[PDB]
Amino acid sequence: FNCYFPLQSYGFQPTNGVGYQPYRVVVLSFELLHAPATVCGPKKSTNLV
Amino acid sequence: KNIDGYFKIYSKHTPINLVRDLPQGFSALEPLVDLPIGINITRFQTLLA
Repeated sequence: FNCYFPLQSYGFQPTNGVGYQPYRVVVLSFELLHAPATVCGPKKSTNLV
Repeated sequence: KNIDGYFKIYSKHTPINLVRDLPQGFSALEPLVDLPIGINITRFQTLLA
């Protein structure tokens, strides 16, 4: 009584509604500080003359 | 050495012939790799087999 398990399981099925369909969410956090070094943006080259 | 968080590694390898003390000669080291670690180093240890 007045005691519930905090964690609950998701229900995923192919026939479930769009709202209940599984969506893989990945969040990329970019922080700007003074502590080198990490990944940098893509660097593309060009033809040499 | 460590430069603004970049740890520089220098190495030079050359054969010698010695009994004791150390040889007297000139050598020029080269940078092996760059390690963007970013930590403070105040002590070190030597690893032997």
